[PDB]
Amino acid sequence: APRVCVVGSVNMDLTFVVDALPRPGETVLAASLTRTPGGKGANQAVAAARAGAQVQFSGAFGDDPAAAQLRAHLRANAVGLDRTVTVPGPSGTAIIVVDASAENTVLVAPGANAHLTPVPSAVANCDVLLTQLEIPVATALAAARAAQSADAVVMVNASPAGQDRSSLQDLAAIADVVIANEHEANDWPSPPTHFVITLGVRGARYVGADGVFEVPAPTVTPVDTAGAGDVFAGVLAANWPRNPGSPAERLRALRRACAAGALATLVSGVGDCAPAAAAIDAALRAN
Amino acid sequence: APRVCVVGSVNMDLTFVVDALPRPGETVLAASLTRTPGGKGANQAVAAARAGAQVQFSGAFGDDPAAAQLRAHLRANAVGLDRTVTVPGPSGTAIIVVDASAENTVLVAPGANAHLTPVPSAVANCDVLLTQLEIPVATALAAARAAQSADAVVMVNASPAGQDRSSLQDLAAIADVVIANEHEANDWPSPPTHFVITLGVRGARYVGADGVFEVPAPTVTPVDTAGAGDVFAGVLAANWPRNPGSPAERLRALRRACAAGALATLVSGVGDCAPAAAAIDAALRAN
Ligand SMILES: Nc1ncnc2c1ncn2[C@@H]1O[C@H](COP(=O)(O)OP(=O)(O)O)[C@@H](O)[C@H]1O
Ligand SMILES: OC[C@H]1O[C@H](O)[C@H](O)[C@@H]1O
Ligand SMILES: [Mg+2]
Ligand SMILES: [Mg+2]
Repeated sequence: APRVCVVGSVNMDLTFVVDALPRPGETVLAASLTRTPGGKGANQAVAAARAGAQVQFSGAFGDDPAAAQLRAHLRANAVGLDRTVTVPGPSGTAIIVVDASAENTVLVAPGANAHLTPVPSAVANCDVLLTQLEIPVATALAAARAAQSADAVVMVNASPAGQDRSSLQDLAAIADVVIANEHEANDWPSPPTHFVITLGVRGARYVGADGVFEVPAPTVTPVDTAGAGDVFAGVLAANWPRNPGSPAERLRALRRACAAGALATLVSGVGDCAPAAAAIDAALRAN
Repeated sequence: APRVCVVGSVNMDLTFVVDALPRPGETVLAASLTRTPGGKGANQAVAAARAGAQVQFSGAFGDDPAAAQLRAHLRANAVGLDRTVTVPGPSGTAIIVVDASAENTVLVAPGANAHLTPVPSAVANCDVLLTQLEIPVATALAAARAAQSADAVVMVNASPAGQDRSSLQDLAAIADVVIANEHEANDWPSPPTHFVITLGVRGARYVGADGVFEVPAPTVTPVDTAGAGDVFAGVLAANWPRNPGSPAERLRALRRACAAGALATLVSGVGDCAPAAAAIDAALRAN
């Protein structure tokens, strides 16, 4: 089974349903609050594990009750946690407010994610390192350097967008595979060996050492496209060939990631929408 | 020492500092996040206790880890808890967002607070009942009727606005004192004997049996306005005379509440910003 190390963020998502956002100086009561584990790194780790990889997650948890729910989520999804850190203070937290006109207003704090420090021994004997931009760039870069030493593929999800360009140059230079949507790709300083651009409904496109090509996604009727990007990245990591690989093996990985991303749109929420390897196979058979 | 009974809410607060408050549809990255005990009722009880009152709190805690921290916060501030209850499920959660101008918004998922039913001896042996509207209005109303039978002052912080109109009308019919900002005051059904309308930095406006006048606050450079209204209310409760009361005693309570509210804006944080009685005295001396 492929071995994947994910170095990245973990957050509790607090979803409040309200009539309207509170105005300055106002107190509003929510109809409901629902707490769900999330974060790019955690979601990608879960997707990788469900897709068949042996996964180790390195991330930082807070000292709050949220941290125990986040660890429980990962453990229940067969994600290894021996290389994680605990830091005093809140876990990463996202507040999602859904109002009467169905607008989603999102407020994010890094919390413990901002204090994630490298664990190079986590990459030891991994085939792929997968990281994203919701942890300190110095930590992502150090993980990528460790992966380089260990002959593991450096796979970066260039998300979220809007990061300082100069801050990403060293990481861009070291990345083997970069995964980005079209907007995110524009904020990435330089192209990697294998540049994977996700295209929502259209699947993905590739530009790199293997050529230039489109990778279609299966046609589906979406319920909720949230979380599909994290599923794509985790599945891509679970299927990307260990070095030096081949074009056939990378193409297979791409097809599987596109298919898994499509499947993920069929399920509400971000945390439980990752398909199993068997469902991915079936979705591809069905074409 | 005046005996203040607070019947109201207790929440764990997640306080986020931003440059600008998020607008609908927006995603915003917070500068900082703290997790601290609060809730309008808890905050008002703490402020009344720091201002020199002997305080009892009646409120509903959840049966969760948060509740231990919330209870300890109240005990640490000399607020009595023998009339509190534990209700199944989560303690309340509030989101406080504070922008560059020190303005704030508050969003509350009341949790256990929404299930507070009238506790028999909640208002036993008090001089002033202070209540707010995150708990059921029918529970506030029951406390008010009990307090009034024992000739205690009925003092209502009419926040949040938009609660159960029929119960509100019954509560409004009997309230001695209502504390509200201008928007909240507009929503309140009918005028109390003493309508105290808070005006942020301009202090407060009074409308009622004593006529119509304004009471200024000390001029300050603000840090965080969140929590200051609860400080104003708790200090007002701690200084309000027994019924029918004299105009001079009421004016003195208003002056002290205005000063304490101003002082409360000098401190980051919501649940821990109430000044000591001596600080209130000192700020009034300095004018
Ligand atoms: N409507 C859709 N139909 C089929 N596949 C989709 C659809 N939306 C997303 N996907 C899949 O998910 C991947 C990433 O999609 P994206 O829309 O970026 O996800 P997110 O909503 O999480 O940003 C795509 O490459 C694609 O495989
Ligand atoms: O007035 C501020 C308070 O309102 C909400 O009840 C929050 O818990 C916060 O502590
Ligand atoms: Mg989904
Ligand atoms: Mg304050």
